[PDB]
Amino acid sequence: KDAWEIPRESLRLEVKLGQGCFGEVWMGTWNGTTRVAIKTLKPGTMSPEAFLQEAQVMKKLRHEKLVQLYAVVSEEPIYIVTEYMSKGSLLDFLKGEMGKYLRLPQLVDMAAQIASGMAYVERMNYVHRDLRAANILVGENLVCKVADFGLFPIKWTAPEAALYGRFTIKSDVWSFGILLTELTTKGRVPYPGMVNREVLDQVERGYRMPCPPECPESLHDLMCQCWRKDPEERPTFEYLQAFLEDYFTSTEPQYQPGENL
Ligand SMILES: Cc1ccc(C(=O)Nc2ccc(CN3CCN(C)CC3)c(C(F)(F)F)c2)cc1C#Cc1cnc2cccnn12
Repeated sequence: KDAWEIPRESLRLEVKLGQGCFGEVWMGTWNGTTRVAIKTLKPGTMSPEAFLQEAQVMKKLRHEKLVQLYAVVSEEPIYIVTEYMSKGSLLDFLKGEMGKYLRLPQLVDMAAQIASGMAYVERMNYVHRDLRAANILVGENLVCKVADFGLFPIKWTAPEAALYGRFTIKSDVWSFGILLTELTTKGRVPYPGMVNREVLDQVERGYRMPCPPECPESLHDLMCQCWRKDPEERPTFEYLQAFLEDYFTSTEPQYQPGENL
């Protein structure tokens, strides 16, 4: 009883892309013609009402840089159907064969797209809560879109959120600064060689990751703005998006390619 509802026979599940405690992610086909991604809910693993709230949120969000809901099968077994992003998660994309060809212009453009999606989240007064490369999807032509797979990522979380539960758009901005290090290191785990307990105490003392090799200091300066201790002093996503879009003209006009960035 909804315009999003589709018949069960119009959806075909072709390849299992992921497993979870609550369900699976598949690639499949909708209406025989449209390639789609599909989230399933294991019967009895979580409240159907609880699972379907995801779909209710996605019905209200529509932006070119956010993975787009296409369809729902809303009675058990429940299915949530979205557009398909052919290159998979940004984390895997960076770690895999393509990583060797990505240089700073592609990585900054990817960051600018993610910032645009998060600027929409910001305009709509939502909060992501788990922004990191594992929750970004990549398509043809290096298109990047914000997603949420419901995946503790202390290393990506702002200290006021990790310590006190203060999750806001500004703690997402912190996470975006961490995501900038994942881009510029081709997907490495942040704070290399530190465990969670060291990270939280180190960051509280004022430690911040140093500038990654071959990364311009001006982009590390941007990371450090995202990691300001006071959340209201961090930049908006609107600002981050504009900075990254304009980066190679306004900020690094004499960038030259290196071996890795
Ligand atoms: C099937 C599916 C279902 C749902 C979602 C999904 O991301 N839902 C989502 C739910 C909430 C929010 C925002 N809230 C976050 C929390 N926050 C507290 C409130 C706001 C957002 C967001 F994108 F806006 F962030 C997204 C993605 C997929 C996929 C897929 C897929 C597509 N191509 C490929 C290729 C390879 C592997 N997977 N894959």
